[PDB]
Amino acid sequence: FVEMVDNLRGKSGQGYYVEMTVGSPPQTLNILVDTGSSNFAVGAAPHPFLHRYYQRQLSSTYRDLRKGVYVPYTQGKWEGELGTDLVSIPHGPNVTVRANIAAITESDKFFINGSNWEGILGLAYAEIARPDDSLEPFFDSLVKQTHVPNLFSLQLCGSVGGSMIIGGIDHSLYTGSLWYTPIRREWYYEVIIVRVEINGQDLKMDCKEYNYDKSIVDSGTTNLRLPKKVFEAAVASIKAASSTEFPDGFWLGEQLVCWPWNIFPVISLYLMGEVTNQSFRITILPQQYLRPVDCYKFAISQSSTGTVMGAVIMEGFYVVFDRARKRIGFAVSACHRTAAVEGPFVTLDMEDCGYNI
Ligand SMILES: CCc1cc(CCN)ccc1O
Repeated sequence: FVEMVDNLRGKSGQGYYVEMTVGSPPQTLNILVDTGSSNFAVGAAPHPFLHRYYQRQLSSTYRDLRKGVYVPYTQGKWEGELGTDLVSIPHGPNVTVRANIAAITESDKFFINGSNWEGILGLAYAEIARPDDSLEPFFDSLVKQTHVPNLFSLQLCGSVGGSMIIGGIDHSLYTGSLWYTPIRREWYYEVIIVRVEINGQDLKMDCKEYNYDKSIVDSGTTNLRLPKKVFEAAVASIKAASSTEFPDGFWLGEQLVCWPWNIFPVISLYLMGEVTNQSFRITILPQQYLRPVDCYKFAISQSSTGTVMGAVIMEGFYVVFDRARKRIGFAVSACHRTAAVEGPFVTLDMEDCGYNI
């Protein structure tokens, strides 16, 4: 998979993107890699913020689906026209597939001024695809139409660079062993967190709440995001671990702080393992949750949507999205006190940590 190593670029806080080609002849576009959504959507109009965009008129292979799509966010939104066309990944596998495409014609606060990407590759499952689950996501089309195996992996190295290995795993990208957590349900990449430690001390919370709503692995989000009750407990504990030196706003992400690592505790997430009563842990260094903007932003934040293991978390690990076996694997990244994946551990009643509809 040497063709696929170092195929991700980006800028700090602005996500990771892969080069893709759409239509015939091939239109080259940079596309944000997002494991937290399921739509393939590209700018299709000369928005001022964009370097290039999908020009459908230039494509003989384009087919209109005569239906619109509206994806609102808290921040803003995007809106487009659904169609299908030929898609390739230059630094990916030598195949071409007919995928669904959402041609973005109106957006608000979606594109970033100064970024170098023009679309989003939603890598999650049909269940959360818009308008509904019959809009087959990109990766599904890829698996269905080629011999490419049903899995991919990401190494995000924190401007930024990384690797998306489509159809497999490259062992030169991690050290130690891969450890696997089950995908709880195929919609987002939903996993179950069963224990949290700060430095070495348990938060002693009912584990149901580490997953309140849900917990997900999402390369489109920057921060480590935690449910409100959890974040509260987590911050109070990181405070106590480093009360050697800060304003209340710094923790809420309302202001930066400037200057020194060792006063800051490591963070451990134990994740449900493959075997009954067995877990494993991932450990993140404060080099991950204190992001340079020497002024740092606190890259942990509260959430109303559950835990989000964003790029902050993923940047220390090689993460295997093993769709075929409904699991996600973690190993120490070859590009990351040192970040760690260890096991096995004994954890009882792990199923109770899942929150139910
Ligand atoms: C990097 C910031 C960013 C992230 C996402 C992913 C959200 N599912 C979408 C648009 C955007 O500008």
